[PDB]
Amino acid sequence: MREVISINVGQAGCQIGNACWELYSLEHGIKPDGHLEDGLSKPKGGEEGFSTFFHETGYGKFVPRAIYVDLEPNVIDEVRNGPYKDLFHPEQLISGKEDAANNYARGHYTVGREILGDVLDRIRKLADQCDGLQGFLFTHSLGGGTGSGLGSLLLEELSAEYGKKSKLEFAVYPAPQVSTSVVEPYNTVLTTHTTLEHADCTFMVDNEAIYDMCKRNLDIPRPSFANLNNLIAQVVSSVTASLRFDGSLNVDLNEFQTNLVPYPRIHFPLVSYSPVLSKSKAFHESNSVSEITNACFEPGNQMVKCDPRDGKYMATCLLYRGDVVTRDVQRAVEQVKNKKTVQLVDWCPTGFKIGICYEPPTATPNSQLATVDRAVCMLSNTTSIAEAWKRIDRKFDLMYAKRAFVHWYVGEGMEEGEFTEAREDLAALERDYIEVGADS
Amino acid sequence: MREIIHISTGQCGNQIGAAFWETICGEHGLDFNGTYHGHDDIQKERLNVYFNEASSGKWVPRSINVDLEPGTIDAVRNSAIGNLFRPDNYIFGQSSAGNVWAKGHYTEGAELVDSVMDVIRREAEGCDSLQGFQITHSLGGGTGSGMGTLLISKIREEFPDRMMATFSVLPSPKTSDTVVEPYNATLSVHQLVEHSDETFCIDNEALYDICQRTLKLNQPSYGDLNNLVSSVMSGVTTSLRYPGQLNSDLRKLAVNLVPFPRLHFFMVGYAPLTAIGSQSFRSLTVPELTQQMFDAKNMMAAADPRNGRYLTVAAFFRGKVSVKEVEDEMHKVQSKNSDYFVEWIPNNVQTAVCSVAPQGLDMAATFIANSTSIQELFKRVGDQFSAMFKRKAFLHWYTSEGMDELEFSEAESNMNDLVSEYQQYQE
Amino acid sequence: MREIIHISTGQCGNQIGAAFWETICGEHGLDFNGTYHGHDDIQKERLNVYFNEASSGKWVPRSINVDLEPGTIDAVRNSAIGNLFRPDNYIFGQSSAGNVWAKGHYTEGAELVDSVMDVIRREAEGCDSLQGFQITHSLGGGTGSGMGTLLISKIREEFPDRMMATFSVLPSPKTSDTVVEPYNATLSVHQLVEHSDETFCIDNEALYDICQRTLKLNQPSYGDLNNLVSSVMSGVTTSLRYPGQLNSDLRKLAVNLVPFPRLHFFMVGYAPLTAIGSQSFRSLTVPELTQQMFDAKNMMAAADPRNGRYLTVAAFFRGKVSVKEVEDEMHKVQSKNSDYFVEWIPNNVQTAVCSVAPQGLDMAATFIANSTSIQELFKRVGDQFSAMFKRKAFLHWYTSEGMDELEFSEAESNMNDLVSEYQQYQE
Repeated sequence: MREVISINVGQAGCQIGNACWELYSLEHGIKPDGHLEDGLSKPKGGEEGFSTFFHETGYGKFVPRAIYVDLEPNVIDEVRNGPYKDLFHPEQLISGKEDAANNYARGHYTVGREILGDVLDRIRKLADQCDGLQGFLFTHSLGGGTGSGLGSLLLEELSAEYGKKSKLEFAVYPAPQVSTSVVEPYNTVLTTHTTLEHADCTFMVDNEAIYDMCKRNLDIPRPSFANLNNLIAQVVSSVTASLRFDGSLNVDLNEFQTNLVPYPRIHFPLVSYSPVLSKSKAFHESNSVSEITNACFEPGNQMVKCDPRDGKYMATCLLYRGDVVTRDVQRAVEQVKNKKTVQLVDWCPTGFKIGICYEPPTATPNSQLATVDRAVCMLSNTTSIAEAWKRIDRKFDLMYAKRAFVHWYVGEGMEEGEFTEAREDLAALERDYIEVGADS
Repeated sequence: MREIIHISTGQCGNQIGAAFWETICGEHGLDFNGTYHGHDDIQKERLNVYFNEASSGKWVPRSINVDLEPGTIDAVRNSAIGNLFRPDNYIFGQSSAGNVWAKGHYTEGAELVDSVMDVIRREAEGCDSLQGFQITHSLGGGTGSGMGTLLISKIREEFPDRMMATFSVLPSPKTSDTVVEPYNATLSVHQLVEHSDETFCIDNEALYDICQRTLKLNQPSYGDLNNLVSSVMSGVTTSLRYPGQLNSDLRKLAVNLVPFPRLHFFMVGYAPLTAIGSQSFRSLTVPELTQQMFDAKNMMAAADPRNGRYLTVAAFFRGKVSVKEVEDEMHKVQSKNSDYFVEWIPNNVQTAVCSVAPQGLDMAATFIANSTSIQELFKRVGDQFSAMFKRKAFLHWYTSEGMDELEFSEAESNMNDLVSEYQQYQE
Repeated sequence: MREIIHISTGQCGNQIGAAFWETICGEHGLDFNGTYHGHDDIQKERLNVYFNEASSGKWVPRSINVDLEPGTIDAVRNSAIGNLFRPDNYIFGQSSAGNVWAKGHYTEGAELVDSVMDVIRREAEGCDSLQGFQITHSLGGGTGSGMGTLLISKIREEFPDRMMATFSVLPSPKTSDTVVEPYNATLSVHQLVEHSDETFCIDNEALYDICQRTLKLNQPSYGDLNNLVSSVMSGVTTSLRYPGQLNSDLRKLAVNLVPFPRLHFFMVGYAPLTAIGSQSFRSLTVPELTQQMFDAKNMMAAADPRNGRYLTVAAFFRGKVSVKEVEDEMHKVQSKNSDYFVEWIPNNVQTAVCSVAPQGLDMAATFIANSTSIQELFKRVGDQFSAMFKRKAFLHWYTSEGMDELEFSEAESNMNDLVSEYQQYQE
């Protein structure tokens, strides 16, 4: 039950997962080649990992159980050029013969489920090899309709298959100002329709706010996609650190699910991580975790185009890694009580879900952020995403009424009722988030 | 009935029991390898009470450690006196209940309850003079507050005559971390009021305050707090174990420390709480300890003597102390605090004296109290619970767990009834 | 009548007898070359009982090992104490019976039964004080289940007065690679119930469970199971061989252990079954041995005291044990399990005490019982036979061999009659 299976869907999904396995093997001191290197060395074994994500073979080789699914042959060639393909199994990676469409009209259609059946039995075969499961992990992007399509469909298939394990879906949200592909408004609304069907936990991240942090905090002139994948690899390693390493307050993955979702339906909590500063600035500043908590509450450390100060505050998750001072977190919760900036509704106030990790944080040398011995992760629910979806819903309603792309959609196998149901679902989630916000 | 069984569970109760065993073996004298080192005969009696004599003069501490983590048992094994342990004495499960009382004692606790119950039954078959069960866990953590509650309920259903000494750590209001922490605490105590008969109020914020005012520690760590509570437990168990002028039993506390069987919460305090390095200036006398006991800064509940109304009190002492001194101190504190001391007793007094000297101190003192202040914490946790479940906040997961809101309302009503009983008896 | 003959057959009984001789030599003291090493006279007595005094003080064990494979005799020769053996003591044939009891005791056994009977007749002529015959085989394999059954029938027809104690390994219900295994087992027992006088229930699944719970073995290995059954056999034979407070004969077991002559099965258990490494924590006492014996986890039948009804029991001990302690334990277990203990006995007790200390242990214990679970196992194997031969699967082999469905139904009716005798006598 302790094992965790991760899925990599779409071009950005494989790039995020590759950085995830890169930082993973880097923390435990494992080379990307294999055998080993080295260990299973103090304490790279028990407590797991690396045995939850890195399955140990008969010879001791720690193979990362990941499924790289993408209908683009270029992405399959990219993940095969790296040494992690040698670490991976040829049956773990699923090669894409041809891209369905550009990019979601056919990815979520019958052409998508033709390959999903092959991946489904591969998951069943993988489940027969390694028993036990803690939660389903997903990595994809909303800009790539194939990643969001195959990821949402596979999420629904395993939900109807088991339905007992948690579902952690990482979805990359494009910026509301730039439109890398005009089909994205249709995909994001139809993706919210798939989440209304089945969704346990979805993480919304905006590339615009992340690139703004590299320009301001990391002092990067041109933030690349590799720095974004490394940052996501950092925020996901700190979240799973409660299961990997030891800590005074070990938080279960299902505990994150039963201490985050209040209402009969809410699936989209926001994530924030700190500190994210430059190398020279990290050598010049030696603040404690109290200042990191105060800076993590700011919208700058949110990595998303949403302001937690504007939206009302709900009970959040505050994870710590490294040397944690009980007085500092007591002083941290003392200052936020004295802040009284965000709307403290009568239900949350005594809530900042604490996760303590004795392992110090570790950052990749490629990332401009220096390796710090202390980190704070704030994962909160904020009504700002309802405003962001409303803008996306307004753009989607304008394009849908313009019928410039609906003709191609009904030719691919879509219907007018399907897009309206996704619109009615998205409008219901925004109304629900507003209703649960106005109850203060 | 001199033998006492010790139960350890939860993410904090494991270290609490480890520190308890450390303080016990430091009090009577014993090596971590089981070699007898005490002198001369009473230490063998304490070992027969709390330990088991294995082959080649070995001694194994009679403790039942259970938790949903192998890291916990590994860490308590890495302790000084933590190495030798019978594989049947400790049974740990997988993987986690996740700070939830319902899931803690419904799914993660129901799978390992049979094993630990068989273990405790075999121990009772091997322990003839068992009298009470020392429960050490944290009411803040839902996993511990569920597992220990389930174990206490099963022991009460199995051994209703045996005493239940619970040293659970109450959640702190300053800790604004998990809204499910005080809610799990109140759900667990709603059953512990009927499953347990002796509970001691221990607040984490109280421990932080007492280590920041006396020890002057920059970072309040569980180590020194567990050391303090283990010294308190060692004192209150050597009040009967170690020879003295008068020995106090758990049954003696059940028939003297509490007037009505509904009340089971007792506020504890220890002395002397001397500052680090100021031991040369401190003169161990009776008036200073008496003044320290009736102050809110030395209590670990932590209650204010000016706010609540004293329903009953008790003060136990270890070391060379005179009965006339403590009698005069009690008379003075009754003449000066007649408003706090309730009038229907009319004079509350329960003193035990141990002639033996405490470990490392010339004289030590413990204080137990029952006032009208625990109802204030009950009101606080009830208001937190009510304001936390008006939006179904973090609650639909609990509904899928199987619990209903009617049980929660009944728990709140029982807590309000207990508060009204503590207001009878008004403040 | 102190001398006992040993017969070994089957794919597992060969190693069982090898381990039996190994443990006998390890108990009394002897080299594999026949050199006497015991001290002083009781060891020579055991040697005259079990081994043969050859020239130059050589000692060769009186064992009749037979199997349809030269690899078996080669392996028991390459074993530690397996080098010297008279070529007449062992006779092996070719080639195989195809895991079929009928073929094994009709063709593969009929060609060597004359030779093995001549050998056993010469051995009985040379051995004046022979009392019992210890058979070691596995009821699972058809070849061994046929060979041992034929040998037991022939020895019963030749010397009906000599006792017949069999340690046949019962098949496991989990193993389903060959559906003919339990069917051959029940066809063998249908004749063994009349050809033998005492049989001991030994299940492969029970052995796997006990070794995985005590020794914590990953893969089921026959070595430790054979060593355990060897220790059991050594204990039950030294109950008479080695001096003690009272010696129990095979005739004594026959006239004190079974109420009616139709019953011949006995469920066995051994103690202490201590975990690996916990020997320092374990203290060899009488209550723990009694608990292990009356618990189902230490039984090798394997039976459940809560399910079956105790008809009769017996407990033998080796080492420094107290008669008053064992009497108190028997009284307590009778008062606590009077529901299992049947009322027409009314108090079943049969205790033998050996003053000598066990090899490597301060005290050891064996337990024999007759509950109502053997009839449940009979029902299970009969239902297996019925559900496997309703479809007439692999029945052409037996129709070509020559066995009859009327004979199968007669065997099933005899098993049902035994079940009624064990339910007479309700559960």
